[PDB]
Amino acid sequence: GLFGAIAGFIEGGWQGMVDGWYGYHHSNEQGSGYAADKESTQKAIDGVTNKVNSIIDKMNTQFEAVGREFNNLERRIENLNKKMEDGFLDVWTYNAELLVLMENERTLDFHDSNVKNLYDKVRLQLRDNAKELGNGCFEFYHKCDNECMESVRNGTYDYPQYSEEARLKREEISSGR
Amino acid sequence: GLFGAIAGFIEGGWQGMVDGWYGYHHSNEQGSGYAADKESTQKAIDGVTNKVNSIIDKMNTQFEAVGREFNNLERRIENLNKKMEDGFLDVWTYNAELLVLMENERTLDFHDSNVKNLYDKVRLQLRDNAKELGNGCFEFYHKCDNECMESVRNGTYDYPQYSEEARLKREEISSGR
Amino acid sequence: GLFGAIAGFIEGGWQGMVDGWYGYHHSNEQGSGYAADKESTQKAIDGVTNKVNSIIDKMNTQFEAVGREFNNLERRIENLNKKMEDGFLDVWTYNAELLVLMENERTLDFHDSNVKNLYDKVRLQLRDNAKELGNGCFEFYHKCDNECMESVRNGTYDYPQYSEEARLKREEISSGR
Amino acid sequence: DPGDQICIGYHANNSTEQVDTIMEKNVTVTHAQDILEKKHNGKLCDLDGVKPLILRDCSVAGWLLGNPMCDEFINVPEWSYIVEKANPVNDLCYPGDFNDYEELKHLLSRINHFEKIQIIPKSSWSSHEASLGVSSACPYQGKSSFFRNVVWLIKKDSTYPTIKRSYNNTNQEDLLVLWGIHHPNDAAEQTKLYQNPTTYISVGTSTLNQRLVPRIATRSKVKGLSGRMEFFWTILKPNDAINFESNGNFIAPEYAYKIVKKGDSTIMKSELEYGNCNTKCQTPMGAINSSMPFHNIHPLTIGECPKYVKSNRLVLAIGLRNSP
Amino acid sequence: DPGDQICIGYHANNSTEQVDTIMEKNVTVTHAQDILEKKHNGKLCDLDGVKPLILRDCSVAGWLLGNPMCDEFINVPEWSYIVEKANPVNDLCYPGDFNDYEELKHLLSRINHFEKIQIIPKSSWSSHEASLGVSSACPYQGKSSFFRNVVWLIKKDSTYPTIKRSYNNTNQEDLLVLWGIHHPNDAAEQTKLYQNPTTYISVGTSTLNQRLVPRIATRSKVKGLSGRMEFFWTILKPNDAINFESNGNFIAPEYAYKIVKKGDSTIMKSELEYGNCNTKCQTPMGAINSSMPFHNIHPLTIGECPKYVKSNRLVLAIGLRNSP
Amino acid sequence: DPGDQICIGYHANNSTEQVDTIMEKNVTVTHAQDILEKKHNGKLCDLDGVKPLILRDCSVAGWLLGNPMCDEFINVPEWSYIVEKANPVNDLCYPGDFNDYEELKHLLSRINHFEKIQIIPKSSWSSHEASLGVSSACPYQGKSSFFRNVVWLIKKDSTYPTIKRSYNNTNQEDLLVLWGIHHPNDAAEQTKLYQNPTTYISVGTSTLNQRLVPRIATRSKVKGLSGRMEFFWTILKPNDAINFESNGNFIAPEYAYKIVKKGDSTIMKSELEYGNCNTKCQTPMGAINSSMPFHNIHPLTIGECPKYVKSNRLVLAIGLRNSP
Ligand SMILES: *[C@@H]1O[C@H](CO)[C@@H](O[C@@H]2O[C@H](CO)[C@@H](O[C@@H]3O[C@H](CO)[C@@H](O)[C@H](O)[C@@H]3O)[C@H](O)[C@H]2NC(C)=O)[C@H](O)[C@H]1NC(C)=O
Ligand SMILES: *[C@@H]1O[C@H](CO)[C@@H](O[C@@H]2O[C@H](CO)[C@@H](O[C@@H]3O[C@H](CO)[C@@H](O)[C@H](O)[C@@H]3O)[C@H](O)[C@H]2NC(C)=O)[C@H](O)[C@H]1NC(C)=O
Ligand SMILES: *[C@@H]1O[C@H](CO)[C@@H](O[C@@H]2O[C@H](CO)[C@@H](O[C@@H]3O[C@H](CO)[C@@H](O)[C@H](O)[C@@H]3O)[C@H](O)[C@H]2NC(C)=O)[C@H](O)[C@H]1NC(C)=O
Ligand SMILES: *[C@@H]1O[C@H](CO)[C@@H](O[C@@H]2O[C@H](CO)[C@@H](O)[C@H](O)[C@H]2NC(C)=O)[C@H](O)[C@H]1NC(C)=O
Ligand SMILES: *[C@@H]1O[C@H](CO)[C@@H](O[C@@H]2O[C@H](CO)[C@@H](O)[C@H](O)[C@H]2NC(C)=O)[C@H](O)[C@H]1NC(C)=O
Ligand SMILES: *[C@@H]1O[C@H](CO)[C@@H](O[C@@H]2O[C@H](CO)[C@@H](O)[C@H](O)[C@H]2NC(C)=O)[C@H](O)[C@H]1NC(C)=O
Repeated sequence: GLFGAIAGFIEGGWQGMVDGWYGYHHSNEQGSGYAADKESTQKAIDGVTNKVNSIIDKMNTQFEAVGREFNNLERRIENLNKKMEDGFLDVWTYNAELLVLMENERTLDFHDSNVKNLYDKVRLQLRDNAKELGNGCFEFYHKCDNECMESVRNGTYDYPQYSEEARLKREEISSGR
Repeated sequence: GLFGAIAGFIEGGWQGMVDGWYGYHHSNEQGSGYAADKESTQKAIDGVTNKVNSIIDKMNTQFEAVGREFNNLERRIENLNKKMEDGFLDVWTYNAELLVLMENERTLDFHDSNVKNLYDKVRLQLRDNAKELGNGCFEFYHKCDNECMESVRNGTYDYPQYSEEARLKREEISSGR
Repeated sequence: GLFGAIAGFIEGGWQGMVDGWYGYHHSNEQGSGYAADKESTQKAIDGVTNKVNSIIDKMNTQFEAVGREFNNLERRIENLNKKMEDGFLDVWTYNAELLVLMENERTLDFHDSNVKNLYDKVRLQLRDNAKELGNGCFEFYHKCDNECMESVRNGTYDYPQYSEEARLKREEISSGR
Repeated sequence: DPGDQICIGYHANNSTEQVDTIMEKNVTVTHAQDILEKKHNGKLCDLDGVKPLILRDCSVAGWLLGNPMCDEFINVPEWSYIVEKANPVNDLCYPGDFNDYEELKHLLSRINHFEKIQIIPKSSWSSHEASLGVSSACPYQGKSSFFRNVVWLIKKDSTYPTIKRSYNNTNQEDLLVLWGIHHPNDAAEQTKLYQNPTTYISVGTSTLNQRLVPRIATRSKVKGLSGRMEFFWTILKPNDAINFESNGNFIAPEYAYKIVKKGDSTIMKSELEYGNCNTKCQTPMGAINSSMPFHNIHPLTIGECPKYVKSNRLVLAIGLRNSP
Repeated sequence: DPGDQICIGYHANNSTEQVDTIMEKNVTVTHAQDILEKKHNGKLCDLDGVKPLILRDCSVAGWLLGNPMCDEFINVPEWSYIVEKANPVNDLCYPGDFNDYEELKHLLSRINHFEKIQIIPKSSWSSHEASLGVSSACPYQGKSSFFRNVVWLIKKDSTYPTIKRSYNNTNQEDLLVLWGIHHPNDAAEQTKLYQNPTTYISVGTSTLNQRLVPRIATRSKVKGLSGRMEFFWTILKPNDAINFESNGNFIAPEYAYKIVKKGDSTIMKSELEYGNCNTKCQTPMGAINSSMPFHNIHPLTIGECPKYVKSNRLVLAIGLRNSP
Repeated sequence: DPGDQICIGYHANNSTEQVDTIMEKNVTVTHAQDILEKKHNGKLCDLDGVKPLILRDCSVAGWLLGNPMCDEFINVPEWSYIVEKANPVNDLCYPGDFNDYEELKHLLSRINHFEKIQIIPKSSWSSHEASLGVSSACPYQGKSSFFRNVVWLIKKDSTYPTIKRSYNNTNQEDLLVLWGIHHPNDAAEQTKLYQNPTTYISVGTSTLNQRLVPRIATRSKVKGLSGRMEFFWTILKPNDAINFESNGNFIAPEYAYKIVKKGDSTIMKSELEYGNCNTKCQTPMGAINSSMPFHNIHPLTIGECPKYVKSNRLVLAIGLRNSP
């Protein structure tokens, strides 16, 4: 898509996250698992539900065809009557089909924008305490338990706290050993 | 928004930037202050004024209702007449309401994209001479006075010039002291 | 544009890339040259040709005027008749022009999105094995020949393979002689 | 040795729902929503409580004037909508014309109920022959007859004394009233049936002022007949009175219709018959029972219904794109 | 110790204007732009310079035929647009019909000034009675009267000799000409007013070829009268001639109208009256003074006007999203 | 030291094609695509194989009745569409009227070929004068003459015996039949031409039931004449017969028209002449030869045509933004 996340640097989605659209995959000493972001998932749902209501609702009023009968010497206005009711149905069909096509695109690039924006919320929390792998994953330069991963999820993560352990682990890879 | 800057990694807008939409907040040894980016602010005004005018202009000519009167045994065409004028009035209300709605969204994600594209014009000037804090601010690894900040604002900033002092300040913080 | 790539951090396009919309320009020991990215160029062609066809195809049927004649004491319906045929022609003109304006923008920000996404697929392949100049070009920390550049283009680029040669060149520049 | 990790990713599943977009057709996604209703029940139903008026093979003309073969609709109950075939068989059994007929059909769309009333008793035609007004083009069941709500008067003995008849609408609702005139084939027939050779029909209201004259002509046979009948109608306002006067060729009322209930209604053209069902949305093709905002059945619907479009497919994308 | 710093941020203020978007409602922003005009002045104004013809309790029919209760409009100045009530009280004071009346109302919407001229002088009726043409249905002020621009001719002594009257339009502009026929209640009344029992009115133009015949019928009383009046009209082209011939029941012309200025105009239906003001955009509900490109007052406007829409709200977002 | 490099860039070229966008006008791009066709050839051409019916100085009316000056169109071959000038000079040479004329022109827009057939021989009028019905208003070439398809019957010796003539449509296609009545100026001329003073024309069908009566009046001179002609028409269904009875003032048929091929067609208003070309898309301004999806020539097109819109410019952006 437009933002290069979905089917981008994150090739593939996680069959295993059955409790949200977007989320996390932690991996420490205690083990690993899936965890959905509570806040960003909800932000898109309200947006999609408002769009779905916005589209139905704008088609509130639309031409409603009516029966009219004409005799054998009212041929002209019989024809005027027909091309008019036809005309409006063509307009409102076109107005509808086109709106979905257009809001279908914007919907997909909304989700795309949402993944890429979750990736950057984390990247700009950790910075140099972790190394960017390029596949959408982060490898920490420090030790991080389950209450530490949680601090990243809900946005609690403390940078100066681990920055010393990370800056010493960075130097070890500088030496070679 | 779509671009993750406004109400994003930049929490809050600055009550104090009263001469532009987008801008800078420097803080060196001489003191601090506000300075608005003129080119991006001007780039958006022209974009919004062309949008407003495109909208008013597209609805220049639009169906105009006219009074027509029909008698008592002209009930058929009287009704044809009504549904027609109603019909077009309905179309043109929908065209108007929907256009504001769709282009209202695209206006907000334009301001968003403009801030984030301004953030990255700065990010790719400094590189490793400064540390990205993650809140939308940069902390320099060298000393930058007011004529240097200006070089950043208008894009004059010289990298090879400060890269020496910077790479030595980087060495000072890697070791620890 | 919206994504800050075309006429952004990549100021100017390459007059010399005559076999694609997007591409690369390598420069090693063997020399330099142009190479167009063929699948992303092909993927945008498919999107734009589908867009052109979506627009022509939505206008399949659209109001078609019909000739109708009236006498001197049929002035009312004659007038009714003009306002309607005029009415619909004004709607379909409004719709045609408005769709071209709107999808023209979404096209230009598509090409923009395609460059910024191509720049970052390379960026997240290389990481710290090359140094980001910020002008849209990368300066390698290792030696890369023509069979190596090709590995970056088609996405074959191996990070652990060159990471030894690179991490030693990072350190040579930390010392600075 | 692997250092600790965190990854950000997105949902996917086993969905094969496909949407379309401006640049791309048939894009498979996580969740989709159809908004187009495509099914109806092929039947004509009640509309909430109320049964539709289904003329079988009758036309609106046949009903109201009282075509003999149309006896099914002699005193119909309150309706929700009328259904009429494309080319009804039992129309004007005696060949001729119904004046401003379409303008009358139009009035019917805001009428839900008539109440048939007698305004001039068939018994009262004391000096004319009420009972000879009968034609082979108007068969009951072999017995030749005539329209039932109107009466074809003929000369008594050898004379046709001048008619003066009137009715004052003392009801509080409006009255639909009908009558007609007979066009002979020649002078010879004119005097055989009515005696007076030069004749007229006058009708007066607070708003009508009509004077019809028979129109002799040599015409092709229709249903074996060369003569023609031409029928007329008017709405008689409360407290207003209608006065007939004639002298020959007069097809006089017996019954007229009081408009007793008005409201939304339509005359629906359809070949269907009664569906013994019930809806909140009806169509000349079948009823619709749906939550969908859109349908593509038929543009002419009545009741609480989805909006019509001609599209074959309308599906919105709700979730995100499903893995390549 | 803080190393030197630089930050990138955006504008905010104290604005609580709200806009809407497909995905989000009531979003508070920095700057907004309203484009819908919602206010009018509840008054009928002049249009640029010009004062509208406001028929008060008069109809177009009353004015042009010259209903006595309509004397206010005996010689009107040039108008920009006509204002007529929904159910004018002073229409055709003596009950009847105005032929092709709507089509006449149509021509008026592109007519801005008339000039009344006499084409057959009331004094000229030497062998008929011009001054007995007066009805109780047509009261001036207690004194019973008649329409002013036309003349209800009646027999003199015991006779009504054949009328042959003609006018040649030697003006350069088109002439609106009006006339009429009277339909009596019975042969007795007919011969009392006009002597001759079998009568006509013939009217000749290069395009007209008309022969009207009075239509006796027994009718309900309207305003105490059972007889009726039926009026007719034509345009007489420059250098063409109109020629009348009659023999009874003729309601003859005296005054006609020269079409002297054509242009933009309309017949506006409204209950309002003259507001003694002035604008450049007028509505049947009040005048508009606005810069907005859109309004929602009423779809039928005249003059340099905003485009009509039905919205309650149309606001564009201009600035950026304002802080939570 | 230059380390090895790789750069990301985009296409640019020598194209100065400009597009427009909601926020920016005249944006120069790599590739653009015009979708609006603006050129036509200013000629009236054949439409695929088939040549249009181009009435030069005749109207539909002049052609069908056979105005003597219209002899060019006496036996037209099959056509693709009819072209008529805005105010044709050779219409009804003898002044009067064509009844329901527009509704007739409406039918022509779906007729592609007629076949004139003789249904009442001019020679058959044995007891009337067929050859005197001639007017100075109907000039052939200085010889005064008359319409060719109808015959102006006149009294022979001193009498005009009652006409009874009929034609049975034994074709499998519909017949367009024309006839008419003449309105003299005074009682004198009536008895001079037709002897009998009180007259009629009766016309009979399975659906027609008409009795016309000549209408004497004093009228302005048109082409030096004060008399009038009023023509009528009907569609005579296969295996139906039409019947005439008349007595004076009868303008009888000789030839009628069998509708022999129907299809798409139109009557196009245009001042043009035959263009001696050929296309698949024709416009009253000229023919269109284009692959473009849109044109702005003229809204009234016949044939395989682009869709009309009112724009001066429609161009889509294909490439990407071109270098400053
Ligand atoms: C048709 O029958 C109706 C129903 O009775 C008649 O309506 C009534 O007409 C009488 C006159 O015959 C009216 O009497 C009048 O009463 C009013 C006061 O209500 C007064 O202003 C008069 O001095 C007169 O005495 C009566 O009001 C009226 N009824 C209604 C309900 O309006 C009518 O006579 C018949 N119509 C015809 C054309 O014969
Ligand atoms: C109504 O009165 C007008 C008054 O002008 C009359 O119009 C005039 O009619 C005369 C003939 O009676 C026309 O004169 C002629 O000129 C033509 C050439 O244009 C020539 O061929 C003749 O020999 C004759 O000299 C004159 O044109 C015309 N006036 C105008 C201004 O056109 C007319 O007689 C009356 N109209 C009717 C319908 O009776
Ligand atoms: C005008 O000419 C047509 C064509 O020649 C004639 O129509 C034909 O009329 C005869 C009667 O004279 C029909 O014969 C009849 O057939 C019916 C069954 O259809 C049968 O039941 C009767 O006993 C009778 O013998 C014949 O079918 C009919 N032909 C067609 C093609 O309809 C007739 O002379 C004229 N028609 C009119 C309406 O004046
Ligand atoms: C969209 O997907 C469907 C998948 O079937 C295709 O649409 C059509 O449906 C038939 C099967 O019912 C397919 O075999 C054809 O490809 C289509 N029919 C016709 C007549 O074209 C189609 O493949 C897809 N659409 C596009 C544009 O690729
Ligand atoms: C949008 O904000 C407005 C402003 O409060 C709300 O719309 C209504 O506004 C009226 C006053 O004009 C108040 O009665 C309520 O605030 C609203 N009425 C109703 C019936 O809701 C509304 O709360 C907001 N709309 C949404 C969808 O949040
Ligand atoms: C679009 O580009 C053209 C380039 O000339 C301009 O279009 C207009 O046309 C005339 C002559 O063709 C030019 O001299 C003017 O500049 C334009 N006329 C008007 C009345 O503006 C135009 O400059 C460009 N469009 C815009 C909006 O600047």
